[PDB]
Amino acid sequence: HMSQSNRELVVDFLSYKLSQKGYSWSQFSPMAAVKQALREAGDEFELRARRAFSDLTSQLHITPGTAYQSFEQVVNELFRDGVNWGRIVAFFSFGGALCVESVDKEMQVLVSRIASWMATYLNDHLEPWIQENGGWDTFVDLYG
Repeated sequence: HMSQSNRELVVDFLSYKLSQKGYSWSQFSPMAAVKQALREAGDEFELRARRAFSDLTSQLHITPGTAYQSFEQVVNELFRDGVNWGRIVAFFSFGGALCVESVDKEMQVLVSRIASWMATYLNDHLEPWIQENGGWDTFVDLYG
Protein backbone atom coordinates (compact mmCIF):
# COMPACT_ATOMS: atom_id res chain seq x y z
CA HIS A 1 0.00 0.00 0.00
CA MET A 2 0.71 3.69 -0.44
CA SER A 3 -0.70 3.82 3.11
CA GLN A 4 1.91 1.33 4.27
CA SER A 5 4.64 3.24 2.47
CA ASN A 6 3.52 6.41 4.19
CA ARG A 7 3.55 4.85 7.71
CA GLU A 8 7.09 3.60 7.02
CA LEU A 9 8.27 7.13 5.99
CA VAL A 10 6.82 8.40 9.24
CA VAL A 11 8.59 5.77 11.38
CA ASP A 12 11.83 6.23 9.51
CA PHE A 13 11.76 10.02 9.89
CA LEU A 14 10.86 9.95 13.63
CA SER A 15 13.45 7.22 14.40
CA TYR A 16 16.09 9.22 12.58
CA LYS A 17 15.19 12.38 14.52
CA LEU A 18 15.14 10.66 17.94
CA SER A 19 18.51 8.87 17.16
CA GLN A 20 20.03 12.14 15.96
CA LYS A 21 19.00 14.11 19.02
CA GLY A 22 20.19 11.58 21.68
CA TYR A 23 16.87 9.74 22.29
CA SER A 24 15.69 6.12 22.03
CA TRP A 25 13.64 4.98 18.97
CA SER A 26 12.83 1.61 20.61
CA GLN A 27 9.02 2.09 20.32
CA PHE A 28 9.72 1.39 16.63
CA SER A 29 11.21 -1.82 15.23
CA PRO A 30 12.16 3.82 -4.35
CA MET A 31 11.68 4.00 -0.58
CA ALA A 32 15.35 4.37 0.40
CA ALA A 33 15.90 7.43 -1.70
CA VAL A 34 12.67 9.10 -0.33
CA LYS A 35 13.65 8.39 3.32
CA GLN A 36 17.09 9.88 2.71
CA ALA A 37 15.78 12.94 0.98
CA LEU A 38 13.21 13.50 3.73
CA ARG A 39 15.78 13.06 6.48
CA GLU A 40 18.00 15.61 4.81
CA ALA A 41 15.09 18.01 4.05
CA GLY A 42 14.07 17.92 7.78
CA ASP A 43 17.69 18.78 8.83
CA GLU A 44 17.90 21.64 6.31
CA PHE A 45 14.56 23.10 7.37
CA GLU A 46 15.43 22.87 11.01
CA LEU A 47 18.96 24.46 10.63
CA ARG A 48 17.66 27.27 8.53
CA ALA A 49 14.23 28.13 9.88
CA ARG A 50 14.94 27.20 13.53
CA ARG A 51 11.16 27.00 14.17
CA ALA A 52 10.14 26.15 17.76
CA PHE A 53 6.49 25.72 16.43
CA SER A 54 5.80 27.52 19.71
CA ASP A 55 2.29 28.42 18.72
CA LEU A 56 1.45 24.92 17.67
CA THR A 57 2.99 23.08 20.59
CA SER A 58 1.31 25.42 23.04
CA GLN A 59 -2.01 25.04 21.33
CA LEU A 60 -1.66 21.31 21.42
CA HIS A 61 -0.09 20.97 24.85
CA ILE A 62 0.08 17.28 24.27
CA THR A 63 -0.65 14.85 27.12
CA PRO A 64 -1.62 11.17 27.04
CA GLY A 65 -5.21 12.46 27.18
CA THR A 66 -4.84 14.23 23.80
CA ALA A 67 -6.96 12.79 20.95
CA TYR A 68 -6.14 12.78 17.24
CA GLN A 69 -8.78 15.40 16.47
CA SER A 70 -6.79 17.96 18.51
CA PHE A 71 -3.52 17.04 16.66
CA GLU A 72 -5.38 17.37 13.35
CA GLN A 73 -6.70 20.84 14.13
CA VAL A 74 -3.29 22.16 15.06
CA VAL A 75 -1.39 20.56 12.20
CA ASN A 76 -4.10 21.98 9.84
CA GLU A 77 -2.63 25.36 10.62
CA LEU A 78 0.55 24.44 8.67
CA PHE A 79 -1.72 23.99 5.67
CA ARG A 80 -3.99 27.04 5.94
CA ASP A 81 -2.88 27.94 2.47
CA GLY A 82 -2.96 24.35 1.25
CA VAL A 83 -0.17 21.74 0.75
CA ASN A 84 3.26 22.11 -0.84
CA TRP A 85 6.60 20.23 -0.36
CA GLY A 86 8.02 22.69 2.21
CA ARG A 87 4.91 22.42 4.44
CA ILE A 88 5.09 18.63 4.14
CA VAL A 89 8.73 18.80 5.41
CA ALA A 90 7.49 21.11 8.13
CA PHE A 91 4.80 18.59 9.14
CA PHE A 92 7.52 15.83 9.44
CA SER A 93 9.79 18.17 11.49
CA PHE A 94 6.81 19.22 13.71
CA GLY A 95 6.07 15.63 14.47
CA GLY A 96 9.80 14.93 15.28
CA ALA A 97 9.59 17.92 17.59
CA LEU A 98 6.47 16.69 19.33
CA CYS A 99 8.22 13.32 19.79
CA VAL A 100 11.22 14.98 21.42
CA GLU A 101 8.94 17.20 23.60
CA SER A 102 6.91 14.15 24.70
CA VAL A 103 10.14 12.40 25.84
CA ASP A 104 11.22 15.60 27.57
CA LYS A 105 7.83 15.75 29.42
CA GLU A 106 8.28 12.25 30.67
CA MET A 107 5.44 11.17 28.39
CA GLN A 108 7.33 8.68 26.35
CA VAL A 109 4.15 6.61 25.67
CA LEU A 110 3.03 9.35 23.19
CA VAL A 111 5.82 8.68 20.69
CA SER A 112 4.16 5.72 19.07
CA ARG A 113 0.79 7.59 19.19
CA ILE A 114 2.29 10.55 17.41
CA ALA A 115 3.65 8.19 14.65
CA SER A 116 0.10 6.80 14.26
CA TRP A 117 -1.48 10.29 14.16
CA MET A 118 1.08 11.39 11.61
CA ALA A 119 0.42 8.41 9.35
CA THR A 120 -3.35 8.96 9.53
CA TYR A 121 -2.96 12.62 8.76
CA LEU A 122 -0.47 12.11 5.94
CA ASN A 123 -2.64 9.41 4.35
CA ASP A 124 -5.92 11.38 4.71
CA HIS A 125 -4.92 14.99 4.02
CA LEU A 126 -1.60 15.07 2.35
CA GLU A 127 -1.35 12.14 0.01
CA PRO A 128 -4.01 13.59 -2.41
CA TRP A 129 -1.79 16.56 -3.14
CA ILE A 130 1.39 14.41 -3.18
CA GLN A 131 -0.13 12.09 -5.80
CA GLU A 132 -1.50 14.95 -7.84
CA ASN A 133 1.99 16.46 -7.97
CA GLY A 134 4.01 13.44 -9.18
CA GLY A 135 4.22 11.44 -5.96
CA TRP A 136 7.29 10.99 -3.79
CA ASP A 137 9.46 10.64 -6.94
CA THR A 138 8.98 14.31 -7.53
CA PHE A 139 9.99 14.99 -3.94
CA VAL A 140 13.29 13.19 -4.67
CA ASP A 141 13.67 15.19 -7.91
CA LEU A 142 13.44 18.45 -6.02
CA TYR A 143 15.33 17.63 -2.88
CA GLY A 144 17.26 14.46 -3.18
